[PDB]
Amino acid sequence: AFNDLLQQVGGVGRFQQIQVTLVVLPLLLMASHNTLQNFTAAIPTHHCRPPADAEVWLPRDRQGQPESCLRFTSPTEPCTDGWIYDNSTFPSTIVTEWDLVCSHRALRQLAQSLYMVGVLLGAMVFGYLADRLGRRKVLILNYLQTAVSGTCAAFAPNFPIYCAFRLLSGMALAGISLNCMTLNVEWMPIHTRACVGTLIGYVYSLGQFLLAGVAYAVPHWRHLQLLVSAPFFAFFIYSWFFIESARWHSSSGRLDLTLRALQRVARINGKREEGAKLSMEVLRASLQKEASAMELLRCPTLRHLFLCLSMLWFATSFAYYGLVMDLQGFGVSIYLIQVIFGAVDLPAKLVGFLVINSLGRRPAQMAALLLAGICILLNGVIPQDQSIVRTSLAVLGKGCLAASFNCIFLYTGELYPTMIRQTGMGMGSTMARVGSIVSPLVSMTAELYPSMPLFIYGAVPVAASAVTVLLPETLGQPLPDTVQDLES
Ligand SMILES: COc1ccc(Cl)cc1C(=O)NCCc1ccc(S(=O)(=O)NC(=O)NC2CCCCC2)cc1
Repeated sequence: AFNDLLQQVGGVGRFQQIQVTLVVLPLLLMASHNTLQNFTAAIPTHHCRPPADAEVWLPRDRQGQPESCLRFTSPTEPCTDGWIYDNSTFPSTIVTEWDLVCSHRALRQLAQSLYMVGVLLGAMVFGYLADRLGRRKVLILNYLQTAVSGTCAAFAPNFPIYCAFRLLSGMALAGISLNCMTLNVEWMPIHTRACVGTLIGYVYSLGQFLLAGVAYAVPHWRHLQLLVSAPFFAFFIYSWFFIESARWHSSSGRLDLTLRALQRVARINGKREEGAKLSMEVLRASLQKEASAMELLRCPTLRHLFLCLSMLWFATSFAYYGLVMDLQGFGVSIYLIQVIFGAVDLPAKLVGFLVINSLGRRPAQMAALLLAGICILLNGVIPQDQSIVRTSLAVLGKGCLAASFNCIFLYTGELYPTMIRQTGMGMGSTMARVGSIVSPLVSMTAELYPSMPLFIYGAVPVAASAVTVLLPETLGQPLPDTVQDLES
């Protein structure tokens, strides 16, 4: 009867209208801190530095472009001396700093892979410790860490220090993402649980505009990192004024704290007359009513569903986080491609929302996934001579994958049974990050062929699109109460 208590104190009042906004505001930096290795680690055109013994010193080939490997040993030797990087559009990047060109090309992918590896451990550890210390405490620690370990990376004199600090920043950021929604959805009524779920998505989708503006505003990478990591201190200074969730207090066993929090929120809302009526006995009379992860194993009915759901999550995450990177090579500047990519998610979600309930849950998923897969696989045959279809197909694929993410979230939310839903959603989201981890890993094979990663990126969604035909349709049906009655 917690919902009735919320409607008694006022339900959706000023307390919510302040706290939800002030808790969702810092999510505008997710897009900036996630896809930063497009502006902070761009590769400009470079060539071998001739010896200081002096135009014709390099074996230029492929339409006269200077060659970056050899240096005409005699007026066929490795450089081992240095490179002359261009400074017309990219004054300084990571490759310009430690010379990760033509011999250590895979280290950019390695850094991205480590940054993504530092997301799984966060989502695990700080999700475990969120239900044992308190949402607000963990949020405060996350706010402190994202600024402490994020601003000192801009002064790293070596590569491993930068990698480790980025890993820790991702560790904090993974926890902030989960805890934000976990604390936000608790204070809202049951009838407004889906409205806030879509709110976070559009907040995330707006951060690409800020990234595009800021990157142009400051070209330097150290200053860019400092600026994108600084505001977390301001967000942290105020973060002591939040109110702990009442549901967690009630479930823990301490009802006095729940009572006090209810009175306090009543004072903020201005309904103290009902708070005074609220007492200990009525709470014990109204809330008197108030699953292992291995149960998925040794029970085929849930294992069969979980396997397919995890496969879909993995395929979607792999395709999405392989697509969004490597903006270079499209002919158009990365700055413009950023805003173009950020301008296609809104219509993707808008169209997908209608089609989940109009066409069907599974029809929409299969159509979107197949279209994205074929569109991406098509990109690997047309030559780079073109400059229009290359961008059109990429943006269409990105939007389609965003719509696929919007559809699968609701599909898994409404598919699983009631009691095991909380752990099933977490397990499904867990497999949505291994694909992101492995995305930079398979891009390292670009040395073998110049489009093999692109072919790999299109085969997985195409294969997964035919896998959705093995799940029941559940449109316009009651939520399955339990496993016993779960038959159709
Ligand atoms: C992965 O569960 C979601 C899927 C879609 C949306 Cl709307 C929200 C969530 C969500 O709240 N999960 C819990 C916490 C969370 C949030 C974001 C991320 S994320 O990985 O950094 N974001 C994305 O992948 N895509 C975004 C959203 C969809 C359009 C394109 C941009 C990872 C975890």
